[PDB]
Amino acid sequence: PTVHVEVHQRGSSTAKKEDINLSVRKLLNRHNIGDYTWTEFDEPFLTRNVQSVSIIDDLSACTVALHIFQLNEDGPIIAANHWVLPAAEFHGLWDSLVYDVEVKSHLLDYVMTTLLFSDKNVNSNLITWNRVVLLHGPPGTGKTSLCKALAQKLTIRLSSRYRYGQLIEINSHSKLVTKMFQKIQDLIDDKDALVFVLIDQVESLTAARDAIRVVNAVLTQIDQIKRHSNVVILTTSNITEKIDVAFVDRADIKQYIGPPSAAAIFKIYLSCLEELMKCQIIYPRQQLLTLRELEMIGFIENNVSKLSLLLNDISRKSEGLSGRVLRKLPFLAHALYVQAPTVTIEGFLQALSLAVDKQFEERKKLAA
Ligand SMILES: Nc1ncnc2c1ncn2[C@@H]1O[C@H](COP(=O)(O)OP(=O)(O)OP(=O)(O)O)[C@@H](O)[C@H]1O
Repeated sequence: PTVHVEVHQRGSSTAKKEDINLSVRKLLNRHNIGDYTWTEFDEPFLTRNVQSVSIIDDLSACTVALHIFQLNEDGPIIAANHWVLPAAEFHGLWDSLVYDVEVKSHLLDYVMTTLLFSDKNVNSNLITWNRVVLLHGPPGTGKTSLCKALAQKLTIRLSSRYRYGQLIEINSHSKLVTKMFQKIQDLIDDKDALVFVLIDQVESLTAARDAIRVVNAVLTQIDQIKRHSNVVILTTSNITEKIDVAFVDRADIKQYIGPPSAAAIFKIYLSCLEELMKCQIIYPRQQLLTLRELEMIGFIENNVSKLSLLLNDISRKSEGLSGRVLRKLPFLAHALYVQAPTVTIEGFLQALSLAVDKQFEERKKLAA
């Protein structure tokens, strides 16, 4: 039963990966026992070369797969943003996206099997696969982030097959096309690279419809690059119910992404409050309980539970908000209702509650 361990090698490190592979395995044998991350090590070679060793889904002998990676520090071809993968900009993006249904797992597995099928030359006339992915759902769901985070994950997890990755994010809002796709082809010519091309909000092309010619040229250019073994095409759409030309039939991986449920919201807020405690904007630090812990005490209210119960109740009246709004509310909370360097978590929860109420007042104003 395989167990994945992501090893973040320092940018300033010049050690061979084989040496890091040997150290990290020796460390894992020391401890020998859920998801856990190391940021400090007794051993100096690890201190010197590794920023984190993180175990991702209590046991010892499993088949253990390490993925050692080194963030490419400098970020960005216009109209296109370009990142070498793994990119320092996308570090932690994956974990920042909380979904209900374990969408991220399936999404990774689908594209994994797609790349495996590409790589072994499975006749697509006999088993259905292709290099196009469509994330659709309402705005603010994390679709674009999830594409970038998926590209990063795939690159980190397929280091054995590809030495590095590439992400080109075409901005829907925009001859010159042929120059930008010349650039992308030159990246693809390096078969050590796994190249991702991301077309944000594809519905914008059929909505923005000279504009006829610009669209048909991008289609023919996409059709040209999806012919290559090391290409994945990522697309998103904010109109989920509407069929679309022509990425709908274009995509053997379609995936709905919807707004967070009250459970997901709770985990989302927890990740925000943890960060504020880490940075000590919330002080002093208090323990917060998970929903599972609350459920184990029957949601009795006491000193351990009171504030976590209050957060749970804030999560419930946040239902309806998108994740974009949700990760923005702690900033609004702090800016509108604290406006001081430091606040107890009692005071912040109460600030966040007001902010939430303020969102729906604005919503109701947009209605009338
Ligand atoms: N499920 C979620 N959990 C945590 N944060 C989220 C979630 N969904 C959205 N967000 C926050 O909102 C930010 C922006 O979302 P993003 O713009 O990727 O969503 P989108 O509107 O679906 O994408 P686009 O409109 O560009 O196609 C994310 O980086 C994330 O911080």
